[PDB]
Amino acid sequence: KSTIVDFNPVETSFEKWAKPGQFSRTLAKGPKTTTWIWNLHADAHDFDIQTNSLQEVSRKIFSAHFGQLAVIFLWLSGMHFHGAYFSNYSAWLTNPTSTKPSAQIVWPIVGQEVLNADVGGNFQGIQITSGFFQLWRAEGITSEVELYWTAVGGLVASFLMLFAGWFHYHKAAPKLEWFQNVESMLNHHLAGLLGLGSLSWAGHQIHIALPINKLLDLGVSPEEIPLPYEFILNRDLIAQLYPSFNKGLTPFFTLNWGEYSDFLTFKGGLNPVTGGLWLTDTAHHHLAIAVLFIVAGHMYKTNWFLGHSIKTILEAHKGPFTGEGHKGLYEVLTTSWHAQLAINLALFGSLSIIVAHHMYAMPPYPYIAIDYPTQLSLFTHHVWIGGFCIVGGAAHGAIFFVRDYNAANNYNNLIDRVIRHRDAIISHLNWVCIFLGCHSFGLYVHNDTMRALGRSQDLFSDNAIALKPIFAQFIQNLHTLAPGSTAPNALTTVSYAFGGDVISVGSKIAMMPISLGTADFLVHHIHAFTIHVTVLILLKGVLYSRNSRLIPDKANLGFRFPCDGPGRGGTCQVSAWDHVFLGLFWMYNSISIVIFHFSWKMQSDVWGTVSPTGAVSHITGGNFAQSSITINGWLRDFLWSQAAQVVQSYGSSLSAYGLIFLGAHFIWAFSLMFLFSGRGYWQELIESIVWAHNKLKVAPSIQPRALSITQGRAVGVAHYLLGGIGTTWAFFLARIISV
Amino acid sequence: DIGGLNPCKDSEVFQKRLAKTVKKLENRLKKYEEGTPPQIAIQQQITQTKQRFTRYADSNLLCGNDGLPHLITDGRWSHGSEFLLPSILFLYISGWIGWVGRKYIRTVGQTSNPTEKEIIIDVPLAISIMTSGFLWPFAAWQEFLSGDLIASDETITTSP
Amino acid sequence: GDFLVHHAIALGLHTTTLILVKGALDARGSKLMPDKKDFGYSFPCDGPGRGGTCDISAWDAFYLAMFWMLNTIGWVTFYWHWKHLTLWQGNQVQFNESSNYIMGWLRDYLWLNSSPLINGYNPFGMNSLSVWAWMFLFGHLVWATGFM
Amino acid sequence: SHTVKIYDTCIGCTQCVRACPTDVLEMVPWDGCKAGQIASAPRTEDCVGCKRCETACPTDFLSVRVYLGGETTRSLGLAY
Amino acid sequence: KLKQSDFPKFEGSTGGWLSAAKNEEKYVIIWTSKDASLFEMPTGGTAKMNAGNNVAYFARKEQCLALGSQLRGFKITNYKIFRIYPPLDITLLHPFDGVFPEKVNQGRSPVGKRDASIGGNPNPASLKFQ
Amino acid sequence: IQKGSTVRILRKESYWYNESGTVVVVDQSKVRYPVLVRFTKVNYAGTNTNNFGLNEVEEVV
Amino acid sequence: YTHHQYIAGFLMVGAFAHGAIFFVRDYDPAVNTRNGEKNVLARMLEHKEAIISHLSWVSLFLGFHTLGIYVHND
Ligand code: CLA
Ligand code: CLA
Ligand code: CLA
Ligand code: CLA
Ligand SMILES: CC1=C(/C=C/C(C)=C/C=C/C(C)=C/C=C/C=C(C)/C=C/C=C(C)/C=C/C2=C(C)CCCC2(C)C)C(C)(C)CCC1
Ligand SMILES: CC1=C(/C=C/C(C)=C/C=C/C(C)=C/C=C/C=C(C)/C=C/C=C(C)/C=C/C2=C(C)CCCC2(C)C)C(C)(C)CCC1
Ligand SMILES: CC1=C(C/C=C(\C)CCC[C@H](C)CCC[C@H](C)CCCC(C)C)C(=O)c2ccccc2C1=O
Ligand code: SF4
Ligand code: SF4
Repeated sequence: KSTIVDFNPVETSFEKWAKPGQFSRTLAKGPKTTTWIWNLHADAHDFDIQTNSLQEVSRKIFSAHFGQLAVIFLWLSGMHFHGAYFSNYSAWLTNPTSTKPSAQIVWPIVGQEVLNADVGGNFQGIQITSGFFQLWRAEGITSEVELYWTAVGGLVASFLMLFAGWFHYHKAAPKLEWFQNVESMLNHHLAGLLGLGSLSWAGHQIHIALPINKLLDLGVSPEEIPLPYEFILNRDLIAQLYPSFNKGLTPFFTLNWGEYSDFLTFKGGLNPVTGGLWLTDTAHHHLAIAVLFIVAGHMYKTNWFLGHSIKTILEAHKGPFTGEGHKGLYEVLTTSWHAQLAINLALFGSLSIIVAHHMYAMPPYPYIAIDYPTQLSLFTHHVWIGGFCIVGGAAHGAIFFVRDYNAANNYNNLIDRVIRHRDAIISHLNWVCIFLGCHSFGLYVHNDTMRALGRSQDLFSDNAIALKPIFAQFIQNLHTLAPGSTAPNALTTVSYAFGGDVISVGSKIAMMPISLGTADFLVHHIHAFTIHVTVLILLKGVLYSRNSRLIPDKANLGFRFPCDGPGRGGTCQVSAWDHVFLGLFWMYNSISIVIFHFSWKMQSDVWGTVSPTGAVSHITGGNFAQSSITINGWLRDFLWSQAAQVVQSYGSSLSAYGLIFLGAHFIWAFSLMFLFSGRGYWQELIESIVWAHNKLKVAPSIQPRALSITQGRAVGVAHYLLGGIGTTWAFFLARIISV
Repeated sequence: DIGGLNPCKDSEVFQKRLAKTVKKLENRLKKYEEGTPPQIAIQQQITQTKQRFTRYADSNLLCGNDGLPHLITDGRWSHGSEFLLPSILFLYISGWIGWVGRKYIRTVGQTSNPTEKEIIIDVPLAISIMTSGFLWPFAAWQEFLSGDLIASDETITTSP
Repeated sequence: GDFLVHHAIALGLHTTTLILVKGALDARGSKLMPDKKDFGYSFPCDGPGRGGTCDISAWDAFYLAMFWMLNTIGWVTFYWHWKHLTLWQGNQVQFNESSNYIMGWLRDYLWLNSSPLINGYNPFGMNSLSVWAWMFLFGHLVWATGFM
Repeated sequence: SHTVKIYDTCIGCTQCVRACPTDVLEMVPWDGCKAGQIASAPRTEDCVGCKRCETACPTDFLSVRVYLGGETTRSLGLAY
Repeated sequence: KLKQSDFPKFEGSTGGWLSAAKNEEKYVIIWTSKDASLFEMPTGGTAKMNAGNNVAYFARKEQCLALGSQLRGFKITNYKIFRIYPPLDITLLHPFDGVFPEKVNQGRSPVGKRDASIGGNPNPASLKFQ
Repeated sequence: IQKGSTVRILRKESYWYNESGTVVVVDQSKVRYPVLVRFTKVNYAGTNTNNFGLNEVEEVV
Repeated sequence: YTHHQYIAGFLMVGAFAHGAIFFVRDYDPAVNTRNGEKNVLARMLEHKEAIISHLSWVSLFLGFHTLGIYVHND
């Protein structure tokens, strides 16, 4: 009878496994039409409509989190197992600059063995662009046995998380008060999870990754490198590489932290041997992060007369312009899972995009900057994940507004005041979007039409009307001057992208000053415009989710509904879901432009080879500066030019990329059937098909119905995203692996 | 011969294709070492390529000017193994599938909960019906004769 | 290749005919709307009721079949133009070999013959084909505004 | 303004009237059904065409039918 | 603070009526509440009722009726909606005969009633050029 | 026709036209559509029952 | 060739659209029916389900197999 958990709440039985749709009150009666099948999967994780108790929803969410973490652990275990058994990691360790990472071999069936490429190191397989080899090298993993043991540990951890989910749904489910301890949860997630994870990783780096990687960079082969445990039992194997361990932990406890400058450095730049960040800098960074997060975890009052109450902090932040201020926000975020999901997903996607930027900007792994496929894939993948997560955060904000928003509890607070002037916000955001689009894109079109008319001096180019990004160049200058002036204890700039020397590893450029000209001005304003339009769609969905001048009772129709009818001139897509659908489209557009800008700019003005005398030759040859300012330039010098490797991949080991290119084109075009058409035509065609089936006595008892309007839109957008992202995926991968 | 094509056994371009593929595979084989699994895999590829080309040559297959086997599907039994025999095989298999599906639909359509037995299959009855589809050509021309294959006017029609 | 593309043309013709004939016959009513004749040839819908009635009018059948007509005419004209480009250039073996698979079309017709068009104006100069490149981009833009 | 017609298949279940967002339909006495009531459309000038009325109709092919016609600031749902 | 004492304690929203409800028509909903309950405006956000007479103005009949439907959740039933033309031309709209349209009242005549089902509608070809 | 009888729907604008249903109750009052028929197949609106006139239903033998 | 083929497609779609318009607004079942029996045009609305079902079957057949052969070659 614990005060935090309920014991044996749900019986572990297979009876409900044999009753599909048991969770829903409407679906439990059984299918009558094929719409029931689709409704079954669309409501599976909508725990809000399955129970009327916040406690049950919270417990379901907790167990679902455990299942998701078990799935993630299984995926990581699979990655490590493939590295251990079906990879050339050992060969890549001895030749990182000449062996391509491969960790998946393809069975010899139907002639598909051509996919096993010549990745080097007496190996055949698919080249890997996830950068696991570089990460494992940075971890100090020098043998495939360690990868096997990490895979075994991942399997054990996945089983543990599965057992935890089962235990906390069926044997000991926490109570609502336990879930609502946001102060305790924040304290623990900030100190324990974040800070202690940073501290543990700093310890691992210092004791395992720092010596092993230093020996690897010194040229010591992985076979004669001591086993990682020997660096702990023997204080002399690590005190030779870093002659500060001879003093032990006495400098730490005597506040003489200057003695540890051997392995806790602040250098900046990149390791000249590997092209990645100095691992001493990384260990010092993780140590500082650990201390900062542990300190930050002692902020909120949990069980003693010590710390802050988030309710008292929010309620004190009022103002003349904001009425009641943040009063009621604590009740909103402690009684609505959707609001928490909105905030967490938005910040999580933004964090993913920031991670993507800082990855290539400052390569943190050895021999990852010179693996161009890995860098391109990591950036594009993380930016895509960030965009998807941001759209999801907007969607769940809209869901909270529709479902969990209480008008009485939010009288004259920030949420109320935002809804009260939603018109002004949306109208000014509309004006900003029109201004930004007009300018950015019409400058592009003006360049295109001036070039087409033979007026080269009328373009918005560097040798013409020039739009120099002076503000960004000022920041670039400030960073390259930071070491010794504003960061006096730095030896080198944080990233060579801001300026400095060309860093090359094995005649391949790792990082180099990224010059910003009029071409970068236009593409940056294109980014701003696309982001603003996506924000416009999502914010219009969130703010007008409850009511509008069209439908004053839109909240009574729910978050997900197709329309209110053909009246009022037509009320299609007025939902808030139909705004997360359009916003998904515009996020695809924005992220596609972002990754295109990254790919072309890097290939044209960063990546390449360096001659022995110091001459820099890039992959494309600097065509970004003069040919990325017109749409015809993007079509020809980027799309047409770099699509050569994809279309000429047939018969080679990259033929799978051409096949996926074609299939993604097919899927993207397939999406337009659902996006352009309507439900009535398909229902009436199914009518004649059903007539034929009845004529042959083969009409199913479950009456076949065309997909609902909302499901038609969902299928269309899912296929559109899959096709477009897969086309860009195949194009990028084939292009950056070939060259 | 038929349509201006020639047998692949006497098509020079066919042998040129075989030689070029084998040469590419051997050049790939040259860059690996000893009896290592990559060399074994490439050698197996070479052997399979040679076997496939030899089988296509000795298969009554007509090759065009590009040295690729062309299919003669006008209906003549001479090239009957290209389309006609696979056509019969597919017709048998697909008729089996359709017959067992229709029989299952009509069988569980006379129970208390026909819709339940469509998402949750009666595996015993399903297995009973599925292995009975080998007589689908005979069953179809024994149910059509009895009038049990086609509905007449209980089928629904739209307004016009 | 001619065989396969003729079957593609037949598929396009049959699907366009299916859409148009279905719209014509179902114009006076169906099960979802047994009084469609009372609403005229062109009306938006019958509402979200009865499961949803988007694009239920006969005009919507024309609207959907226009896409299929454009696709079928595109297939026909692609086939004709590629066949005649290979015939005029002399490399009829290029069509006879690469026309049997989709990537052959994408690489040897579109990607191959689009090179002169896109270089109608470059950062170095322009040709009398510059107007055609501008019209190319204009058509892409109007296509995507239609997508809007 | 749109046109709304009521047909004698009406069973007087009132679901159309309580679904109208603009107070167009009302229940009036009748002798053609068990409930003794039939829907009426005396305020079609306020009809917006949202067709919520016939989404709540349980009869087989509807007893209330909305025929969209000429548009008005009331029928277009214009707050401006 | 506010023009009239019977107005709900609303802080004003940029979602209210526009120049249309000054030269074409405006709609006013009146009701009496026992408690100063906090309710959501059909236009903007949260407003506070008056413990007594309450009067609200809107640009559409649908907005007033949505507010009235919300009022039913507060056990408020006596709400009445009027239409005001550009001058003070008041016309009672929603409780037209004092009884809600969902309840049958004597004195109502059927409007728009056809004495046949849908299938009895005339063929459009016979309704050409009239 | 009576309760439990099987009838064929003759109404053309019906989701169950030409189909067979089960009569739930035939009203003896002066209503226009007294016959209430229940069907196994739900219509597009989800309902599985409807009131029919005496001349719109034909009893199955 | 391109101009005339595009014009041809437009004209065919217009022919079918105007056939649909004739069905909606000009077709009279009474004129095309004599004592219950229906004439050659009115009978097209009786087996309309058969026509649409077989058009759908032909379209699915051709699409499935043309795409299958093309993707097999790919
Ligand atoms: C220092 C203590 C501590 C630590 C380390 C964590 C760590 C975590 N919590 Mg958690 N939590 C804590 C205290 C702590 N919590 C307290 C005190 C409360 C009550 C307010 C909660 C309430 C809570 C909820 C409601 C949820 C979490 C979730 C999570 C996970 C977030 C997912 C993630 O970042 O993946 C990082 C993943 C890893 C690093 C994998 C290794 C982590 C393992 C499992 C150690 C977990 C520590 C655990 C608390 C020890 C208990 C053991 C048990 C025998 C008592 C993460 C594993 C979320 C989640 O995913 O649910 C499962 C979630 O929904 N926590
Ligand atoms: C932490 C992440 C997270 C979580 C927990 C949720 C959770 C939820 N979301 Mg949500 N969402 C997210 C991210 C997330 N979402 C993101 C990133 C987006 C933007 C795209 C959305 C957009 C979104 C919408 C628009 C809606 C939800 C809804 C929901 C709720 C019901 C979900 C359900 O039943 O789906 C069950 C799961 C499925 C139906 C799976 C569908 C399969 C997907 C679409 C395809 C995946 C393809 C995959 C990549 C493989 C393709 C490869 C190919 C080759 C085969 C639930 C509370 C719905 C709701 O009603 O909320 C109350 C709703 O309407 N969400
Ligand atoms: C190439 C196709 C295309 C184009 C041009 C646009 C353009 C636009 N969309 Mg988008 N959209 C598209 C496809 C496209 N969309 C697709 C496929 C979808 C489906 C998901 C959407 C969905 C969508 C939504 C949901 C939203 C937009 C919005 C916008 C507008 C953003 C404001 C802006 O930049 O206006 C400026 C106009 C342009 C940049 C277009 C070109 C104008 C030129 C360059 C300058 C002026 C030329 C001059 C006037 C010509 C005069 C001569 C002439 C008279 C002969 C803009 C009109 C948002 C909106 O309403 O606006 C705020 C919005 O909310 N779109
Ligand atoms: C000689 C042939 C012919 C004739 C006499 C008619 C006559 C008629 N048709 Mg018809 N039609 C035709 C061919 C023909 N059509 C073809 C070929 C098609 C297939 C595309 C159609 C499709 C069609 C439909 C779908 C409909 C009609 C309708 C009508 C009737 C009203 C027309 C109307 O309102 O126009 C209105 C005229 C316009 C809206 C102008 C549209 C102009 C288009 C958009 C092109 C202009 C853009 C231009 C190319 C700019 C270039 C851009 C630049 C940048 C390059 C009328 C009886 C309508 C009706 O109600 O019938 C009873 C109806 O719904 N027709
Ligand atoms: C990779 C991976 C994995 C593994 C992992 C691991 C292996 C981990 C480890 C971890 C660890 C191994 C951790 C540790 C930690 C520790 C700690 C965190 C400690 C701390 C301590 C402290 C904090 C103390 C303090 C103090 C006191 C209290 C008193 C005296 C003074 C002083 C200050 C010292 C797995 C398989 C799962 C899955 C896959 C991935
Ligand atoms: C082979 C040969 C021959 C023959 C040929 C032929 C016989 C052809 C035919 C052809 C044909 C035979 C064609 C046809 C076509 C058709 C079409 C193209 C149609 C269309 C239709 C439509 C469009 C319809 C419309 C409508 C509707 C929808 C309904 C209402 C009415 C109307 C009519 C309006 C000869 C001996 C001479 C010589 C050479 C060889
Ligand atoms: C075709 C179509 C239908 C009909 C589509 C249906 C009935 C879907 C049928 C799906 C089948 C029955 C199952 C899926 C079969 C696939 C082969 C499985 C997916 C492939 C896997 C690899 C995932 C609609 O209902 C619709 C509704 C609204 C707008 C547009 C449309 C629309 O375009
Ligand atoms: S069906 Fe399509 S069009 Fe008709 S109302 Fe619903 S959404 Fe608007
Ligand atoms: S449309 Fe249907 S619902 Fe909207 S008002 Fe007119 S009748 Fe009432």
